[PDB]
Amino acid sequence: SSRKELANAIRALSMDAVQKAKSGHPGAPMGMADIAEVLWRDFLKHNPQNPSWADRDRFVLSNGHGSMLIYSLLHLTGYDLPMEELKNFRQLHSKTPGHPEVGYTAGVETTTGPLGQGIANAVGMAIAEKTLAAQFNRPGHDIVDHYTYAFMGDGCMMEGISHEVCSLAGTLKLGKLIAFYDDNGISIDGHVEGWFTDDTAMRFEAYGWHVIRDIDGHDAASIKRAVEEARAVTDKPSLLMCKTIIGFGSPNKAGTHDSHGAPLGDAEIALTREQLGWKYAPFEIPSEIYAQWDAKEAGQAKESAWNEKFAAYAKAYPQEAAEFTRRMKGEMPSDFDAKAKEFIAKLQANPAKIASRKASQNAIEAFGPLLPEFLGGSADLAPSNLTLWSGSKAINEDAAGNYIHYGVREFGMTAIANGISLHGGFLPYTSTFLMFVEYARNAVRMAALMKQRQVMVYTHDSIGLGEDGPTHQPVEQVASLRVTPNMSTWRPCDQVESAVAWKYGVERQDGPTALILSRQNLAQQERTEEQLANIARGGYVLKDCAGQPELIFIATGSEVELAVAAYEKLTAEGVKARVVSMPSTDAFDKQDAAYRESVLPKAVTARVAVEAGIADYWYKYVGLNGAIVGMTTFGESAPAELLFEEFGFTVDNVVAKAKELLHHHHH
Amino acid sequence: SSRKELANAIRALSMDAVQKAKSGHPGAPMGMADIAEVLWRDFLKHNPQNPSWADRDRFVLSNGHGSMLIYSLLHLTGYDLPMEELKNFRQLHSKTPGHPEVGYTAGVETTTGPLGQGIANAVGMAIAEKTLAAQFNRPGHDIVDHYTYAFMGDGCMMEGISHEVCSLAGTLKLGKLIAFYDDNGISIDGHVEGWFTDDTAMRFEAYGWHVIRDIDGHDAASIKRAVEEARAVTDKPSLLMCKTIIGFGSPNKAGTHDSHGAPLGDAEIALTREQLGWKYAPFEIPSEIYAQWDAKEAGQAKESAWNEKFAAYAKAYPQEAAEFTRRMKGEMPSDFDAKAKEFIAKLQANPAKIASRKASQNAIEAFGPLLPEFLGGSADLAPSNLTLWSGSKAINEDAAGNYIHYGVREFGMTAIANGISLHGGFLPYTSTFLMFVEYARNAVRMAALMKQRQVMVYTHDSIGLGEDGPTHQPVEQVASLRVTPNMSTWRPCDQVESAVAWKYGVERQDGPTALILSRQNLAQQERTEEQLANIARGGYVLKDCAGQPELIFIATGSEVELAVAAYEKLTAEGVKARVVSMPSTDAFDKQDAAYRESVLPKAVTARVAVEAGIADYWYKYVGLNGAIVGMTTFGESAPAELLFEEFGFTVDNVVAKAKELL
Ligand SMILES: Cc1ncc(C[n+]2c([C@](O)(CO)[C@@H](O)[C@H](O)COP(=O)(O)O)sc(CCOP(=O)(O)OP(=O)(O)O)c2C)c(N)n1
Ligand SMILES: Cc1ncc(C[n+]2c([C@](O)(CO)[C@@H](O)[C@H](O)COP(=O)(O)O)sc(CCOP(=O)(O)OP(=O)(O)O)c2C)c(N)n1
Ligand SMILES: [Ca+2]
Ligand SMILES: [Ca+2]
Repeated sequence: SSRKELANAIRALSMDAVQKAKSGHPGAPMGMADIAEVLWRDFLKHNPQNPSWADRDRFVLSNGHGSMLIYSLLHLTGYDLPMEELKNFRQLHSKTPGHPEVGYTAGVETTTGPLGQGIANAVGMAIAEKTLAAQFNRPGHDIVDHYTYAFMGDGCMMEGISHEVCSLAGTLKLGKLIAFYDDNGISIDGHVEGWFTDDTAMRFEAYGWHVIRDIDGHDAASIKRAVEEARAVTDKPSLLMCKTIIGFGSPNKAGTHDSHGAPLGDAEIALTREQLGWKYAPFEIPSEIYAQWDAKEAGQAKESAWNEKFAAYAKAYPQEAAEFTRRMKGEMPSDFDAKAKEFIAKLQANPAKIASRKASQNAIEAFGPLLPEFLGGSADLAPSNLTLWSGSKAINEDAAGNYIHYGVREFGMTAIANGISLHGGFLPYTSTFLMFVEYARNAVRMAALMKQRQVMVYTHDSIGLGEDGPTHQPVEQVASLRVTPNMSTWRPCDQVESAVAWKYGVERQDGPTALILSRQNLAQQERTEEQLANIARGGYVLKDCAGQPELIFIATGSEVELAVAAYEKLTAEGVKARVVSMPSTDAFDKQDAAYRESVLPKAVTARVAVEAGIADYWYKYVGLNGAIVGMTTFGESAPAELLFEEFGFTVDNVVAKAKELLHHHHH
Repeated sequence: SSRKELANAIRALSMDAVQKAKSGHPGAPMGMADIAEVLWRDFLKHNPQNPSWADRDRFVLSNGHGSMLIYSLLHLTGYDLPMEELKNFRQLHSKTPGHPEVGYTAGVETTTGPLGQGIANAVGMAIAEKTLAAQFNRPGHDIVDHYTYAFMGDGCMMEGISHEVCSLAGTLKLGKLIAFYDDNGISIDGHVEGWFTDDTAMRFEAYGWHVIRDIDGHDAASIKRAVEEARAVTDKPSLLMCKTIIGFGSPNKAGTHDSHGAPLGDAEIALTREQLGWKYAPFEIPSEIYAQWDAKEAGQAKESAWNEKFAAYAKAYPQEAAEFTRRMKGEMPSDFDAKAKEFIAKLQANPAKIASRKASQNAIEAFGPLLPEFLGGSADLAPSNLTLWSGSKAINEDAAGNYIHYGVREFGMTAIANGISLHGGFLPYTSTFLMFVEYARNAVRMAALMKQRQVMVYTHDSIGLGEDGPTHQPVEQVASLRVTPNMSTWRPCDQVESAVAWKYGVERQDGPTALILSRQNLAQQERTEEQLANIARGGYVLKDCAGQPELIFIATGSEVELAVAAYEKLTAEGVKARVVSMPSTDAFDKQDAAYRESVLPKAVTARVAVEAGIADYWYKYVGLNGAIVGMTTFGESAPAELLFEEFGFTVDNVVAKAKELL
């Protein structure tokens, strides 16, 4: 078959699958089919029979609405994605969801759909390869050596996140990153000139990319020459400007916004078959075409060669090889649990009243020698977030390092870290002030959706930060994280809860963990062995009374100290009170019914929540017959101690609100 | 005095105020003082006696941590910002908060601090000036003619939002936008070359900006020449690459990250006074320096000249002049309330089962002829969000238009719209799929913080959107909006609630309004006159029983129909059931307690919330002894009908959960 005929197989499967689903996006798959045929058949290093091969090239579809493009490629090249699944495109529980999802489907590297985040993930995968190669490669043993290829469109280019990640990719001279721009002149509103007029080549040159202009995206020879040129440039990431026609093949819809996002229709599909010379019925592919598309034999051979290379590496570097295998699997060091518990116990036995941002740094310092897989960073706030430990080494200084200066790029940072976690070999941590999680919000959600391990270090968590004022002072951000499916959120009250939360985060294999950390010093609380162990259960009894409590305080983070003081005052006056520390609502909710009842007994309705965050959240635990000492407004610019006074975070006010509540209950 | 001495007054006030507060950022004010002296003294058209003058130039400090720069400028030029306020920098309830805040302080145009958003706001202000000029100017009567000036640093440049808004500014040929880049080579982590290496000038030329390279930011002559050149280029926004030294004047801290964000210290301040040759004590400014800085006389002359121009315009164009005054004040047409109510009443009398995204478009169509101040748009989703009406005219085609194609730029769109609202003259609406509010989240927050009127049209609100799947299907986004201070959030259940929500949004004078709208068709509910009037109260009794209810359903948006169906089944069994429609929790919460008690009586604890969004929100209204039929997970890719079934949005499940409570 000709290269065009082979590319047309993608066009047919894509338009036909969209038609059967009566839903989906045929335009981009039809526009990019020739580029995909060249990349996948001539260049991509992969094994369909082992999608987890450590040294495979990584491909990312950033314009993820063109999902049938990747499903066609995976099916045709011999991945475990049967034709029946393509016939079930966009149907419940199929392996072919409307936008591609990692874990759902053999060979899908990341979940896309939100424009711009795919290219960010690809930048992270390229950083991971570069860093892992520098750490593990040895003379005569280059066990890490693979490319990262990304497809992206106008939407990804317009999004601000593309600026963040492609700027940083230039700085880091990511020579194994090669991106293909689907330059088709069309977006949803129509011809892009009305809203998008960048000289995109000049923009990427400004970032230090190697740009290849004016590629005929429908000419295999032109595409191939461009890819070869990009592969020859080892010191810059490359952008291939591929001029394509959206919906290529459709006489009446090619080059129009109509082809972007809806079924072509049966009449137009018939006309498209005629234009393309594609004779086969929907979901029919002849054996001859499979023979040319299949990658099982080449894939086997390439992986077998790599396995032999790895075996030789293991002979010469046994400890390094064991570390490589452990880290690629995401497994923890065998002695980590014991060593982390020893650290936690030491902290409980040796009180220190320090900011939880500092307690976080101390945990990084303690874990750093144990977790060489750390690849950590901050969005230009290293001296504020406290993300550097004594063994930190920035990768812009030494490629074998373990730290990334992300610059003022919160969204880019977080989506890059998603790419790092997806790659394998590393445990990423990222950091900014909690407020600026709002800049990165959808990337945080994507880590949770993709079930990725990433520790998110969010400092300066409340009005406790003081003078910087209401644009910086979080109020409603923690509640936003708490209600995010599969997110874990910890607001530790002292250095001990901080270390427990850090341990929980690094050991959490199936989702991310956000640490909500203070600028200001936090009092250490006293704990029995049982209470110490109970921190990890998310919510636990910290102070108690004999018999049923009349009153339960529920507090988090910096406000536990305040709740304990109120508990002491009320106790001295003969009130039967309890304090529950709730460092993680999500972990508490995951405990069984009996444990939750032991902490928040259903009989006790006089419940007082205390937290310098939005009050409305706390109805979940206090119900309609309690009280909340929280925030209901934005903050103010002033010294923190005056803000806590102003907003009612005082012993006198907490005691007054508790007594007021009890008075209401009694009458 | 020399220009350097005049600029040094800013340096002294800034380092001294930071020192007294033991908090703040002296570096950028000291680095930018010479640029500020040239811009403010030689070019800026403003009146300190009236910071609200309609035709003033707008200045924006995008690198807002350098707040003492703007406070120094406002004080020195004669705004109502006394020295005592500068001595109360960063102190409770002062007019000098740590980052500048619009409303707090005479002359502050916007609230900055979140990097990148200032330049976005400035792009919005320049769009507003260009559009207002095209709408209102007439031959011989150019009543709108002013510049938008912005200062910005490396942080703003690194942020993605700068790419979004500066790209669009190039497309729109904003020739009266002039930005100054504080090119000082330093950020918090240290020397920027480790993380920021863009050829920024080349980048901005790629956007179609006019770029002036290699300006000596400490030389008045160099700066002045560059501003003149930028003002001569009328068809492109301009970027001035100003090479500066952060903390300029400090022998030991200039050019270091140390000067960025902390007091210099007493010893270093003494050395700085020596290096600068500044002989005045903290908070001492001599009369000669005030005399050269003060702008009261020139400002009043310029505004008076403009007032005379406006009076002549009003004689020639009385209807247009009245519209200008109304729109600049943000006032609504006197008959808008009556006309909108007439539209709402018509919808209730003429039922239609349509998507609330379509009901939204219909409200835009109804209101369009009444609100010429609309400046609306969508982030590349016009045919999906349904933001065009018959009178929409895109400003890239017709400068006097009322519609913006924002491109795939949610964050930039929203912060641009903040600039549009801050400018005066317009009522902006913006739009994208609800999920992608997450891309714009901090700009949404900033609209609320700044008390700005903007209608945010968020369609495709739930699993009801169907096949696009969990990356697109909102679950927890509405809950996040609901707990945002000063945000109004409406999730209408039909075309009637949709029009009421739109009316509420445009009539807000002090904050934004998010509309939570469906992809799929929603059934219209029957309403009495009292129920119809009570939609605007945010929560109301839609279906009832005789006497005290035994069971109350609380539902929103697309789930009201489901709750009504459950109510009908239980009513037939003889349960005293009620359905409450809760289109807006914030509007409900603001009602008097007697009204709230009439809808959700305190004695009735058997409450079932029904909404295709995160369950945890609803404890606010159901407490610990109710039930919630909600989402607790991400969505899935499948047809909407099958998703609603899969996730428990069925009559059987709603009835079963209700029967558990009873
Ligand atoms: C961050 C972000 N913003 C907007 C979108 C929306 N959007 C996207 C989608 O959501 C697909 O992913 C929509 O096509 C929805 O499926 C439409 O839903 P219905 O109207 O059928 O209900 S795609 C997109 C335009 C992308 O333009 P491109 O130039 O990137 O792509 P192409 O040349 O058209 O291949 C835009 C603007 C997104 N996916 N991500
Ligand atoms: C969207 C966003 N991200 C990060 C920041 C943090 N940030 C900022 C601030 O927040 C000031 O606004 C911090 O200086 C905090 O005051 C520090 O708090 P503490 O450590 O004293 O507790 S400024 C900034 C770096 C800006 O670099 P630039 O090059 O823009 O500014 P300059 O040359 O240093 O004038 C960076 C990175 C921000 N303001 N906005
Ligand atoms: Ca396109
Ligand atoms: Ca700087």
